[PDB]
Amino acid sequence: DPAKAAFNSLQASATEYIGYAWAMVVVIVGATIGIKLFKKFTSKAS
Amino acid sequence: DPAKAAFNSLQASATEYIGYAWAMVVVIVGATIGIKLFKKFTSKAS
Amino acid sequence: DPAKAAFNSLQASATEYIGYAWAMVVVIVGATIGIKLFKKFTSKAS
Amino acid sequence: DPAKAAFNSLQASATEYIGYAWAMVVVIVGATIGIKLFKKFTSKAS
Amino acid sequence: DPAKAAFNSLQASATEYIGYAWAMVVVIVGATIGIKLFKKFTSKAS
Amino acid sequence: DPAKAAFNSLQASATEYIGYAWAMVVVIVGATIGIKLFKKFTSKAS
Amino acid sequence: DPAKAAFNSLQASATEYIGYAWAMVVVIVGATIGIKLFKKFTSKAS
Amino acid sequence: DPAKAAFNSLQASATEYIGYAWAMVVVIVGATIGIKLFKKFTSKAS
Amino acid sequence: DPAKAAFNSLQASATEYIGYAWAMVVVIVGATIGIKLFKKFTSKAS
Amino acid sequence: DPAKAAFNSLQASATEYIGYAWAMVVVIVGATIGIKLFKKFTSKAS
Amino acid sequence: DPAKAAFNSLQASATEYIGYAWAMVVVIVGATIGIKLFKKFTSKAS
Amino acid sequence: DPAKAAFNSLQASATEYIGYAWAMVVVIVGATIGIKLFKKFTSKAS
Amino acid sequence: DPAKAAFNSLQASATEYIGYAWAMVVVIVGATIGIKLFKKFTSKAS
Amino acid sequence: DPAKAAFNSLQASATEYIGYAWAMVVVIVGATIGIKLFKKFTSKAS
Amino acid sequence: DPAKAAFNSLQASATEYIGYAWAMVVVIVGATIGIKLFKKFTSKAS
Amino acid sequence: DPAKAAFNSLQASATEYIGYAWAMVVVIVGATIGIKLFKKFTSKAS
Amino acid sequence: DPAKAAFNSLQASATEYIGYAWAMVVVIVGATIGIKLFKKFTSKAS
Amino acid sequence: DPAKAAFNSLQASATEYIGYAWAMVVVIVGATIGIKLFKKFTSKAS
Amino acid sequence: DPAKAAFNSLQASATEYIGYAWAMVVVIVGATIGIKLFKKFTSKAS
Amino acid sequence: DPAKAAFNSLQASATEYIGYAWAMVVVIVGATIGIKLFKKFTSKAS
Amino acid sequence: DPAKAAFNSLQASATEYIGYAWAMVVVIVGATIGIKLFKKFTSKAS
Amino acid sequence: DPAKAAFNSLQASATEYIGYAWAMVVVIVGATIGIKLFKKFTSKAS
Amino acid sequence: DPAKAAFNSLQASATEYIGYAWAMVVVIVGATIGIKLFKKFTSKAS
Amino acid sequence: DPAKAAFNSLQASATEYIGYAWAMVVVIVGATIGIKLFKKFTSKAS
Amino acid sequence: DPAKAAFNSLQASATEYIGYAWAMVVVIVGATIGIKLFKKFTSKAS
Amino acid sequence: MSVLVYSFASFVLGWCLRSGITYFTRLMETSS
Amino acid sequence: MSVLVYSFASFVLGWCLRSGITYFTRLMETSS
Amino acid sequence: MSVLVYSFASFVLGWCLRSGITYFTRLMETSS
Amino acid sequence: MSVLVYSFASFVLGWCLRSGITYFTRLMETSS
Amino acid sequence: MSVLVYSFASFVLGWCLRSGITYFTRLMETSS
Amino acid sequence: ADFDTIYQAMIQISVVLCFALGIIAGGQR
Amino acid sequence: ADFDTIYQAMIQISVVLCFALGIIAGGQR
Amino acid sequence: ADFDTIYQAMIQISVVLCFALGIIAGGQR
Amino acid sequence: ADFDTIYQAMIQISVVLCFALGIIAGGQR
Amino acid sequence: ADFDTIYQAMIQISVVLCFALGIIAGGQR
Repeated sequence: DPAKAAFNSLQASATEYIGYAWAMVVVIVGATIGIKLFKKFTSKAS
Repeated sequence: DPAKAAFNSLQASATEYIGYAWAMVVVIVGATIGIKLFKKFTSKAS
Repeated sequence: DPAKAAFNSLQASATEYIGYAWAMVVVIVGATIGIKLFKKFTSKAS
Repeated sequence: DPAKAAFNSLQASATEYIGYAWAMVVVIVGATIGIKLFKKFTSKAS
Repeated sequence: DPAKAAFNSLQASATEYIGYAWAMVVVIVGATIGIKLFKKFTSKAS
Repeated sequence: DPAKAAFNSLQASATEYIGYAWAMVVVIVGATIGIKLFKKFTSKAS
Repeated sequence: DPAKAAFNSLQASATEYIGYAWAMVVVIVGATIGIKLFKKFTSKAS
Repeated sequence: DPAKAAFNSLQASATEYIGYAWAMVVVIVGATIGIKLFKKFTSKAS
Repeated sequence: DPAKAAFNSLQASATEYIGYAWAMVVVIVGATIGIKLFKKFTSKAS
Repeated sequence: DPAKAAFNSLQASATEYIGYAWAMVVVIVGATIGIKLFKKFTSKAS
Repeated sequence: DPAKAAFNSLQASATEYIGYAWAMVVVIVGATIGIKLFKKFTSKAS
Repeated sequence: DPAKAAFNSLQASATEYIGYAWAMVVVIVGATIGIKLFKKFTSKAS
Repeated sequence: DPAKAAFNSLQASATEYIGYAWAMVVVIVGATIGIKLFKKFTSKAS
Repeated sequence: DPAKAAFNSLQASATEYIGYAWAMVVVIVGATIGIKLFKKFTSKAS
Repeated sequence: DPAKAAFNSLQASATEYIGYAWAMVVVIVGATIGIKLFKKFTSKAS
Repeated sequence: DPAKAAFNSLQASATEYIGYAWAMVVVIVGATIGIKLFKKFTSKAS
Repeated sequence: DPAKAAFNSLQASATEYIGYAWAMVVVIVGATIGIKLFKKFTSKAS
Repeated sequence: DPAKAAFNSLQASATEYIGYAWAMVVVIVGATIGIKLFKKFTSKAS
Repeated sequence: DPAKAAFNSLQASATEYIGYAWAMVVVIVGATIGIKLFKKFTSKAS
Repeated sequence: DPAKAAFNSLQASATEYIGYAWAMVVVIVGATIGIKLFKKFTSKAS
Repeated sequence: DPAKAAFNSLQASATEYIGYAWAMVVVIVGATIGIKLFKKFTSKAS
Repeated sequence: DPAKAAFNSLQASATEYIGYAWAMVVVIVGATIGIKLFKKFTSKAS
Repeated sequence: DPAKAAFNSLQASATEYIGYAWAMVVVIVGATIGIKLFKKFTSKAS
Repeated sequence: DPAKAAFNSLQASATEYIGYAWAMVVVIVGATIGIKLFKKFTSKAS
Repeated sequence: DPAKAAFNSLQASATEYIGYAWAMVVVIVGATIGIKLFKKFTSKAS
Repeated sequence: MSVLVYSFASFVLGWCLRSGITYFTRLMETSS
Repeated sequence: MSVLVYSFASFVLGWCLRSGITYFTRLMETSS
Repeated sequence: MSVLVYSFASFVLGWCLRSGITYFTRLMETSS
Repeated sequence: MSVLVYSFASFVLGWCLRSGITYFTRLMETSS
Repeated sequence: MSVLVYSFASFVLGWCLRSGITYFTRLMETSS
Repeated sequence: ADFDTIYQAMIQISVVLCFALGIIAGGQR
Repeated sequence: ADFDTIYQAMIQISVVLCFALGIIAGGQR
Repeated sequence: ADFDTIYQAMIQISVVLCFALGIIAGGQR
Repeated sequence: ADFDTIYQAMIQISVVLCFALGIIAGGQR
Repeated sequence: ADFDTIYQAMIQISVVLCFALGIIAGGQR
């Protein structure tokens, strides 16, 4: 079954891409949320 | 009849392809919805 | 009449093919529509 | 005409063949258009 | 005429398909508009 | 009528998807509205 | 002249087919355009 | 001219849809604007 | 001329044969082009 | 020449179709732009 | 030429057949292009 | 007539030959059109 | 019939050729539909 | 030379068709492009 | 060169549409900016 | 040579036959290719 | 060879026909590609 | 070689079309970007 | 039997082509799907 | 019978001719269908 | 043998005829396949 | 061998066409890709 | 067999023609698939 | 390798477009950020 | 086998095209994501 | 004229018998 | 030459009668 | 009738031998 | 050999005359 | 049997000479 | 053998040739 | 029977063969 | 040479013509 | 009538048959 | 003229007809 092997390889590559996307999205979200919280807390403190 | 046997085989081949396709859809959609909700809920809470 | 026999055999062949074809159309169409509707609603709800 | 009988037989045979053709055309065209319209409408109907 | 009978049948088959299609459209559109208005009006009121 | 059965099954599956979409959208909307109201009320109280 | 009879019969057949075809085109086109316009305006109004 | 009648019927149906879209959009816009003005006026008064 | 007499007899026989062929040709072409025009215009209505 | 006459007729048939099409475009675009500006200007003013 | 009469008959028959062909071509092409343009313009006209 | 006797003998021989041809034609056309209908309907199911 | 043996040989040869044809049709159609469905499902599965 | 006459007549026919075709292309293309540009700019300006 | 004339006419029509789009966009932008500035200045004054 | 005389007579007869064929061939091909070029260029104008 | 003259005539006629063909091919292909490229570029050029 | 000459002409015809297309693109894109930046910068400044 | 040899050689040729074709399908499909998934996730994560 | 002897000699000669034809037919069809299957499967891999 | 002498004379005459046919076949196929390859590759460049 | 000459001439014709075709492909593809990339980046930068 | 030499010549000629065909098929298919893949990949590569 | 050169030229043109896009985006971002910071600082100072 | 050699060459040609395509994708995607993140992070920080 | 009449009748008989096969095959082929 | 002239006339007559059918069928077929 | 019977048998033999090639080629061609 | 030579010349003449029509029709058809 | 053998040899020679043209034309046509 | 013998044989050959030409003509689609 | 008998029969056979070959040639599209 | 000679030769020519016409008829697809 | 009569007629029939077969062979595309 | 004359002529006509039928049969694609 050539199709079965091909579908499995495509799904394995898809899972790889998700692993990388989740790593990058954590970094981007962390950065923007950090800036927002920093500005908010400093403003409230002063 | 060679026709009947071939038609049944083409239907079974389509059925197995649909199974593989649905598995891939769930993986891709799960990551897509997960990333979107992650960014949304993080902003809403913090 | 050999001509009647030929027509009857071909009419039977056509009827069998139409039945088998309609069955496969339903299964393949159902999968395509199911995937599309799933992706549409999962994004609206999320 | 010694072969007039042969022409008369061919004439009575031809009108039978035309009836056979129209019957098979209607069933094949009916199934073809039906499957095509089904796929078209289901996609338009989302 | 086999032609006339077949043409009338193909038109009736199209008409019934249009009826089925419109029913599906109403169900899908109703849910889509309903979900959108639900999220919108909830945010506007509360 | 194979088409009639197929259209009915597609509409039944569509109604199933809507049932699930409405359940999920209620949960998501409830969560975001709850956070908004909580923050608003606490700010007004203090 | 057998040739004139053949041409006249085929000209009549063509005229009938054109009339039947135009009728079916109008019904099928109307449904497709109707569904598209409905989905477009219902989203603009909502 | 079958095309002329078909085009006129399509434009008549289009005008019908606009009539309904304008009715619905007036209701939706009225509701959201009403909520906004109510909240604004009450806040200014108190 | 013996050849002249043979040719004159053939001329009379030829008119019988071409009359037979014409009576068959007309009906056959009336059927084949009608099933060709039928299949074409049905698919054009689409 | 039958060719020239037919070509001129097909060009005139296209010209009249363009006239009908432009009328439909104006109606649809007018409603679309009108609804959008209505919702926009109402929000801006009130 | 003993068969010059046959050639003369064929020549007078051929010019008649060419007229028949051009007449049928114009009507079939006219309907085909007309239906195709109608579908194209209605879709472009939304 | 010697020619009459020869033609009568040929008539009997002809029925044997056309009986042979018919028995082969039926089976061959039953196979070719069945593989043509098979390939067509499989691709239509798509 | 001195050539009855030749017809009998052709008849036994024809049934063998029909078996050969059906075998090759099934393998070619199977691969063609399989590749086409694979490409279709992978695109729908994103 | 009858061959030269045939070529010259066909060359003249081709030249006429090319001229008529180019004229219709310009009109139909102009309408399609005009509708598209109108809808694009009217939305940008609004 | 029919293409050269057609391209030039299409570009001339495009330039016409831009002239109209710029006129409308000036009016719309002027209106919204005017309302914003009026509300802002009156609020600052009082 | 008796064969030489027969061949020389045939040469003269052949020029008559090929002259007849050429006069028919020219007109027929002028018509068929013109209806082929007509159908092609109309569809290209589209 | 008594028919060498006929072959020599055919050879001188064939080289003339090849020239006729290439001339007509260039004009038909030129118009076809020109119209197709015109439609493609105008759509890409918006 | 007629082939070489025709190929060079089709390439030159494509080159001139690309020149016309790029001119149209610049006009359309210039207006699009200009209108967008106009609305954006006006809002940012005032 | 020369017929069996012909069928066997063609069956072997078909089997080789199917194997080679499936291999190339997998590589080309993998690239297309890989590019699409990469562009989709990189935008979601960013 | 002199005719019997002639037919018996022809039977032996026929087996030589059909043996020659078969040895050529096999190789030729092995080549043409292989280049047909080649072009088809390469384009299917796409 | 008188038949042997006739066959030997025919062999010499046959080589002349097949030499004539080959000299025409080469040029004709060089032209037709070249106009076929020309039309194909121009359309592929597209 | 006239056959070798025919093959060599056709092989040379094919080689010339492939070279000319590839050149035109590059120019036309470059324009299409250039227009698309220009419109994409000009909107991202603006 | 007096014509065995002719069959032997045809056999040695056929194997040469098959080699010629395969050589030309490979070059034409290679260029066709190459151009098609180039256009496909450049569009996917944006 | 014509494809290799074409791909390299397309990538070189793509890199050129990026160089220009980055230059323009720096100017636009600088302008909007400058206006925002200016208004913010002046408001805080006063 | 010429078939095997050609199939391997077409697969290698596809592989090298995929390499060129991926390089272009990285360049385009890198600029797209870079510009988007640049505008986003600049606004978030300042 | 006897041999001409009977030889011509043989030709027409042959056309009629085979034409029945040709028409049947053609109609059924274009029918599908 | 008599039998040659009349035999050739028979061939031309046969071509003329059948060619009328061939042209009619071909023109009508490509017409649709 | 002897020469007619054997001449007709020769015609049927020729049709049978060649028809085997025609059917094989046609079936295999439409099979692919 | 005289009747063979002249009968063969007649066959070649017939092929040459008709082949001119066939080539012209085929070339013009594929030309369009 | 002499005239049968040599007449049959003439038929096979004719098929062999022309079949070489038919195969060459067909192969080259489907090759492109 | 005899003139009548040749005459009868020639007639039988003629009808069987005309039938074969009839089959070829009828099989032209 | 007689030479004249064979001559007349042969001529009638010739014209009917030439007509059949004419039909086959004319039916070639 | 002799009537029998012509008779036998004519019969052998007839069967070989009928076979050739049979091949042409059978090769019509 | 006479042997020479049959001989001359047969030759004229042969050339006109060979021309007809030539037309059929040449009309095969 | 003589029986031998008719015999030799008939044989030469037969081989040239069989060759023409061979060309027609071989030209059937």
